[PDB]
Amino acid sequence: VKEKEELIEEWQPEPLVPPVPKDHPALNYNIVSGPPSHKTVVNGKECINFASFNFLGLLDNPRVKAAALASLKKYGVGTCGPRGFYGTFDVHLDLEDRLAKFMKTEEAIIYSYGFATIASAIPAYSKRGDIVFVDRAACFAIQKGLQASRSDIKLFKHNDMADLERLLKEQEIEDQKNPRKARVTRRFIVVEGLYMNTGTICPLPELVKLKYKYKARIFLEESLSFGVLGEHGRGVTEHYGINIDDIDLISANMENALASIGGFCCGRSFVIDHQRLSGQGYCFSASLPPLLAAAAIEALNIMEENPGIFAVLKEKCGQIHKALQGISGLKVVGESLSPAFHLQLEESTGSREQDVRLLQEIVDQCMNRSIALTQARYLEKEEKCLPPPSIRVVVTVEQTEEELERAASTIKEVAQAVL
Amino acid sequence: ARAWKQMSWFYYQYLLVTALYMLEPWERTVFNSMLVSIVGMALYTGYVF
Amino acid sequence: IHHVTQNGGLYKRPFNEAFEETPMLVAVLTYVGYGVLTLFGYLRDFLRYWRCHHATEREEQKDFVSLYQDFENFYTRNLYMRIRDNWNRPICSVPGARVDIMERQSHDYNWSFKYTGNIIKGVINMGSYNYLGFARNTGSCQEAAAKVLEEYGAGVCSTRQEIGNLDKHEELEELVARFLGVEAAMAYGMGFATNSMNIPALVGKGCLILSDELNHASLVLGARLSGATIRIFKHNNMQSLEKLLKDAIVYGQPRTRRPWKKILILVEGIYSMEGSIVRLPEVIALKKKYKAYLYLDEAHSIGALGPTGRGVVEYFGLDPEDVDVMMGTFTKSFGASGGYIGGKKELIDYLRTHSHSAVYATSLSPPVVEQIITSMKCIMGSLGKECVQQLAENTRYFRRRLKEMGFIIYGNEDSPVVPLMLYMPAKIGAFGREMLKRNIGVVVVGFPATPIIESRARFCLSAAHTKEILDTALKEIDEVGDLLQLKYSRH
Amino acid sequence: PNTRVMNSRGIWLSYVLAIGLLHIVLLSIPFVSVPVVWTLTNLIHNMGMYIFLHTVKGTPFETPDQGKARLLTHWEQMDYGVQFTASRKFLTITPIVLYFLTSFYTKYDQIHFVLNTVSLMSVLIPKLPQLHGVRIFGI
Ligand SMILES: *Cc1c(COP(=O)(O)O)cnc(C)c1O
Repeated sequence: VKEKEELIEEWQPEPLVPPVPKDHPALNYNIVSGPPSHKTVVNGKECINFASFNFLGLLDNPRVKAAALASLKKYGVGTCGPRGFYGTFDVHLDLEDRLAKFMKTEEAIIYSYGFATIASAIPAYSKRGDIVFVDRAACFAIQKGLQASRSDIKLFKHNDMADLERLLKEQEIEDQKNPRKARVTRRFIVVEGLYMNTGTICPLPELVKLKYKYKARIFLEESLSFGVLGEHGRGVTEHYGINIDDIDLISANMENALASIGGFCCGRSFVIDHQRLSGQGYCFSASLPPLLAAAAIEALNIMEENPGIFAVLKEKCGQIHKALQGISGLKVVGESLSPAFHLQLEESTGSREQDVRLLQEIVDQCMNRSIALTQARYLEKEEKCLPPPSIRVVVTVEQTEEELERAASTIKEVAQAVL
Repeated sequence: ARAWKQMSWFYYQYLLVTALYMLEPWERTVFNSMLVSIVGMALYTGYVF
Repeated sequence: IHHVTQNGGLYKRPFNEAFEETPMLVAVLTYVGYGVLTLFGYLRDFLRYWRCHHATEREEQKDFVSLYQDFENFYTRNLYMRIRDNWNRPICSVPGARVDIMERQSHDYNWSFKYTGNIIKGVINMGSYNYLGFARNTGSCQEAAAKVLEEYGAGVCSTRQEIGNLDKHEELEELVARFLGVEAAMAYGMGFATNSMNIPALVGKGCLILSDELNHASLVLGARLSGATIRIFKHNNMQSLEKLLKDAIVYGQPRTRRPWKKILILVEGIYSMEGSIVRLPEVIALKKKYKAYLYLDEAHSIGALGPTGRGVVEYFGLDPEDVDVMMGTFTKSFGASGGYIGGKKELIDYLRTHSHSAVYATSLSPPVVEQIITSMKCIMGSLGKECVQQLAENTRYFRRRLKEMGFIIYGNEDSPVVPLMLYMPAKIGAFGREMLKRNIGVVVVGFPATPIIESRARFCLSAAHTKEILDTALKEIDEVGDLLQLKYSRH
Repeated sequence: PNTRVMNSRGIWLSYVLAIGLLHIVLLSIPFVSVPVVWTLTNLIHNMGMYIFLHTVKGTPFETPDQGKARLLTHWEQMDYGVQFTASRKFLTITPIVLYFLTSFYTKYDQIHFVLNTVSLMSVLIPKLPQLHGVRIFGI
């Protein structure tokens, strides 16, 4: 009846934003005045920083700032339009050529954003029928393309061989179960070369030889592993010395250790062409601003003119990872090679919400001692495998070790005081 | 003289409609032959009746 | 007061949009044009059973289950690959009014290209998002970022809830909130990444989303990532809007019949294709009638509508305090990169915590923040707020001008985007080459991003376009529309 | 995008004239007879409407639904699956009219009954709405 529908109209939905504070999490956006350089100043407190990801330190190079300014005076600032519709520049073409040359591979795409370069690459391939094997502690950017591509994710435990082989044999059961359907499966393997959350490195030769045994496809997501792993810094493939053409897709971003904005995916030209048609963030967003691009080409010039910088970072990892172990109340859960530590606490408390607040105090006292650190935030109710609270330690090449060891000393002191 | 030039415009007009334009002239004449021979068979059977 | 017609949608001005239905004889010829083209594709792929050269999947140690569907790549290699010379042309200058274009060509029939050396100069463009004319490497507006560039650098190596949070970021987030006239604002890295990372932080499992037929790839994608029921209503059809909106409350889910948790609406100000403005007061009047929310997208609309252009809200003269969340970008009027979200302070603070992007993605580059600021300063008061009166003059002049020339134009008449209707797929492939011969570069819109009988071309007007720049383009079009007989309209 | 492709404007009018061209092409053949012209054109039409509706599955382009209708042929995916629509019934009435004119021509012969029925049979059998997703031992 007509009027009865009007009776249902007297109804209230939920208010849009929820009652936000649990106890009082406001998380205190930390104002940094000026450049976040090696000598920076946070909230008016001068300090040196240990979460800024310029591992090469190329944010403070005036070679870069002279290069981008030339691009600024002859191109403008932003591209008025997407990459198809008259939005493709010469430096866009020059940078795609350079990354293929730097990686000795065929092609390299450029996405305008460091996050959506792998959230928009994975759903271009796996599409509702294909099986993806995920190492359960990859970053959140990987964890959304897997949600966007409505394909069944099979997780496996972290950095952990032969539990993945447990899954593979289960599909060999299913391969011989319906061989017509197993002709159309085209399953994939997603691995990150150096994990942002654990700071570990995955065994690729134990995975490449594992690939042909079970006929899968490997997507490398070397974001942190890009930049400084090899002798020239081409990632774990230069580090393990294995062939580039074993890997079906290598992703990264030009933000960690390039001090620019955006991401790229390099690889064999059978696949990199395909994202030009269905990248979903490639052909629907603004292209990369050219002064960021010409900055990033010079960053490639500096990385290619001087490969000796990648040597001094590795041993600088080998000292702060050495000369910090043995301290009570916490644990170093990153490897020696990883320049992004995780320094989570052993002997955990109860509620993590308090455990962050206990971890909050150490970071506050350390910033009072002119040593700036982070707290390594996350999204708890979404992340689908969330790590315990750590704090990240990020080393650069412009660290000047005599003051670097000061930081390890002053955190050896103040940690036990809170604990 | 321009009537031979005006005529090629109508042929060029025939290239746009029914999408003969970007049709790789290796393949266009294949369609031109299937255009001629059907009309060429339309005449020979039409003269019968 | 102009129209208060039935839903309480109070109009001040006349509306005057035009969706001329396509002619009968024109439409039939299109399917023949595709019908011959779909015919040779089966011919061509049949010829490829022996071996224009392909990407050639690695044989070396591969040949697993094959990677791509052969059939899903049908239209990209048989209708796209034929005529892909246009909408991909590299330019080598500032995309202002005249644009230096690098010339390229293919003797392999568009399968592999080649730059000769040539730089085709002084090409009037009408396909760039340069409405208020801020794409220039001159003047004091862009000069201010050079001081910022030599000081700060070109990008934080950090995250907003992590270390990277500059004073400029805190300044700009204030600055837009006064510009929009709302409580608080927050900038993001790129305009695509906004909708794909914040809409899932709002709606949840029990929500219902009422989006338009043709939003964007942004707004669909955010609606996919939030697990939430998505329902499509017809384009600017308030009757079809309310019909879904009625049944959304008097029913619930399909499986259970529980009430919905919350519902909201995804609409845009100026739809890019078929450049038209949403019937906004009929939406504000309807969401108050049904307690729905409203997500609005001023990607094209801001800097283009209203006096001293502040989006469609000032263009309808309405209040910013009835739109629950406002989003727009900085690439499409300001000559910058990124986007914002405007809203209530309670909303912004929830999104300063649950963001997907302030907590994972790195933030803006410092100098492009300055390019946003100085551009808004020239708007708020130096090439300033006189150009929006120029563009609306340029809009209204150019919109009547092609309509009386026998062409067919969609959308509202005051909309700066000019959708020009092709219909035949060969007329797509000729027109981009044809205008490029006449020293003008435009944007043609293909088949799958349209319906079948739309296949249009598109013009972006600009305040940087003067009258002589505009009328010279009017002269060139007069020949081509004659040359291709694309004079479809009756009036 | 293959869900509004028969729900477009004048596609019904253009579907007739393709057959109307195909008959006049088949009418002007020398060594043929005016019964087996109609026999031929009811065979070819019902061959096309099987291969272009009930055999090829997916889209010629790329679907942003992550390939939901990758396993679905073109008839199954019209109008997002709602069967009794304004355009599926037009596609079922039309071979029947092509059955009755080929019933009218050939003068109701026995071999022209046999050959022109099983084409009309094998096209309507998949168009049973209760035969939505069942596929006979293949495809
Ligand atoms: C421009 C556009 C986008 C893409 O965002 P940008 O960063 O500006 O490229 C998203 N949504 C709409 C409606 C757009 O027009």
